[PDB]
Amino acid sequence: PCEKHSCIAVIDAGSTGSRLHIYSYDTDDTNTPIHIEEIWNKKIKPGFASIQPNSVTIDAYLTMLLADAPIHNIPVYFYATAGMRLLPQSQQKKYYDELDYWFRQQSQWQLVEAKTITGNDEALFDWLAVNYKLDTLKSVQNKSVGVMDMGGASVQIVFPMPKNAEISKHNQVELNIYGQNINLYVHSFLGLGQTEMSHQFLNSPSCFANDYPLPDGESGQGNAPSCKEEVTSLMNSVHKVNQQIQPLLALNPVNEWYSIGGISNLASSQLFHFENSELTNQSLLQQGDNQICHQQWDILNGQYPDDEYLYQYCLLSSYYYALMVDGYGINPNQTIHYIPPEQNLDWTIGVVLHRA
Amino acid sequence: PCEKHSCIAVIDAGSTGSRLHIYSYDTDDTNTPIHIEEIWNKKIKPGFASIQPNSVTIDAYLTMLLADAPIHNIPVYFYATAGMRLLPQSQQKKYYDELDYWFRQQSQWQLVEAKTITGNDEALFDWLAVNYKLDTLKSVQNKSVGVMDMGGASVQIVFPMPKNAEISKHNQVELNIYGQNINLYVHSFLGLGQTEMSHQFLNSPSCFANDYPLPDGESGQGNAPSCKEEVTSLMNSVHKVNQQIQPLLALNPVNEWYSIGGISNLASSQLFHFENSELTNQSLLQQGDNQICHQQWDILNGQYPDDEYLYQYCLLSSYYYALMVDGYGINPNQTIHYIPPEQNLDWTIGVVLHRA
Ligand SMILES: [Cl-]
Ligand SMILES: [Cl-]
Ligand SMILES: [Cl-]
Ligand SMILES: [Cl-]
Ligand SMILES: [Mg+2]
Ligand SMILES: [Mg+2]
Ligand SMILES: [Mg+2]
Ligand SMILES: [Mg+2]
Ligand SMILES: [Mg+2]
Repeated sequence: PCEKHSCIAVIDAGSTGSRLHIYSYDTDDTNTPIHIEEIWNKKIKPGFASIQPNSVTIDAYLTMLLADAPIHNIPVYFYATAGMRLLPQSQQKKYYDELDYWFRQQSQWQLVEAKTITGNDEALFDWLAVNYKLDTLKSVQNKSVGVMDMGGASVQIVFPMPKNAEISKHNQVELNIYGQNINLYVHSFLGLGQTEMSHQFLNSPSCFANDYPLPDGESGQGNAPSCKEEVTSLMNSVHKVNQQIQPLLALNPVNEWYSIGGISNLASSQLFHFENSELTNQSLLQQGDNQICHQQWDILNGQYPDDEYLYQYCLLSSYYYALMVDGYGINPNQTIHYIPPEQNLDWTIGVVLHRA
Repeated sequence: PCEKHSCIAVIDAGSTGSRLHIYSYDTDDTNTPIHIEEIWNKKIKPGFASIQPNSVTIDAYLTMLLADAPIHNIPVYFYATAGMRLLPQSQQKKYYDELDYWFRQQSQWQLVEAKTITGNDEALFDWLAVNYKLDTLKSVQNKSVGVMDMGGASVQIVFPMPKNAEISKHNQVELNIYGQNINLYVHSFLGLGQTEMSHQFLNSPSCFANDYPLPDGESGQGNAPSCKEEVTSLMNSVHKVNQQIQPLLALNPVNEWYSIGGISNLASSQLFHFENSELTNQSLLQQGDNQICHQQWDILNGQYPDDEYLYQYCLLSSYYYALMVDGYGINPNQTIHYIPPEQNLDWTIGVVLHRA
């Protein structure tokens, strides 16, 4: 495989574990990768930012992740995401000093870069991965495509926008893909991913099914519009989502939205009814409110006893609506396409396109 | 030691690790423990809620924590706190089924109870521990004593309040200590502990020193009143702190406040000037704003290069003021006593008093 084509390894060191992807590819006459295929992968737990940063621990982790890979003497990018961004910087440096030493002691792997990427860099890769799979990159479009990543610890949004001198340079990227210049607005909200954000709402009765036992001893008394208003306060007062995103998106409309991350998991539940791997926010909120928020929990749990995430779906439906409608300003009747787990569309494909 | 006196073991299974405390005590003629002394302790990492819940992992963790203890055939309470409260309940059950089996297979340890305690139960123990050490329990007081725990994942507040039929039963406790009936209001806010809450503010420039490098690439531009207003939005809109606490505290005034948890760490920094192991909120906010928020970061870090927490002290000073003044409604000129690490005052003493 790496005899007849180019190969590259990308490690996604995420909040709950690290995922190695090895890709083969060819390069076309615009100096852009084509024919990108995943030829091997490996996942390890727990997250890199949760292990002790010393040589024995890092050696055992990187050995577990890399030792069995079938191929040798290829470039590697090690990119940590939001879990590492949460750590103080002085603590991050301990990991990277150990990791840099480990890669210098061997030869199977040619380390190009090991770093914590910003959420803006992650948003760029998210947009390239989705558009590669949609086959919208090889041609000038005349339809704006926007991507949202609904991640566990951060969320990303990215969409085409001409260069704007009045906007931070860190929220704008310029790249040329398949011969065409592209300008994207990028943004990430650290802490607004579903797992991290959930930690603020666990004792909010509006966000759980009726009679769900909250950790403080109180009972759920669900109401999606109430839970949404709570979540919208965190989004707009702390993260300033609407103030930053909504005016820009209004002037740079997106014709199609695609979302990666947690929405398919929710949308695929037997409790929801969505078709065409898409949803509208109005439908999402109505179905969460009727089927989970105002539902008696014991009866619901009895009908779906093995779905370990079902209890969060009043909060999650409210939260997705708060982010997309109240934060980004998307119309509640706009279609959002979501991409399933069972597509194995991974943001690391964007690293291949931009950096290989 | 356990030959001449009673003994009891309390395990604090907290967010970042578990701490075993073995106490000796005697019992007075009111059936209340006296002479409570810690005769052994043991700390292990990481947090119980972060390890895999299977028999090999739990056996290795509990062995590491308990095997070396000097004494045998004593009652044990295993109490997990906010880190376990964050986990879904179905996941918590896996831990407790393994733990219950492990204790049934041996005899050094007589397990009384293993559970996740609510933040309300934790607040009760916090108040008893502080008042035991202040020697205010053995006598009827005529001065109301309030306690705040500024924890890593939740915060607690507790103060005397007569029984009120209009208030949740879960936020009120009744107990008799040294022959005297006590009625306390208790409350906990899960997610508002300093570590968990910080995860929402890391890209907020008002909360960091000038030019501090935020994870998204932007620079700190500190301003304590701005960072405080951000934190107050999360406290009052999501957690509803002021709506719940402020009216009750206004009608049930506290004459002395004591705080356990993170404030001593901050207040003890060479950058702050506090005397008498106490502070006022007005002074805390002014000193954070002048010494950290509006301070040039590179120069500050150069003068205090080994203080790994200093970078957070604009956020932390703002956050403590937001919680105490904007959330609980405490006057900015009111003295708050804080108890240092170097007192080893631990909330588990409250378990001895209430349950031994
Ligand atoms: Cl709680
Ligand atoms: Cl419905
Ligand atoms: Cl970021
Ligand atoms: Cl000052
Ligand atoms: Mg090439
Ligand atoms: Mg190029
Ligand atoms: Mg965490
Ligand atoms: Mg007794
Ligand atoms: Mg008694």
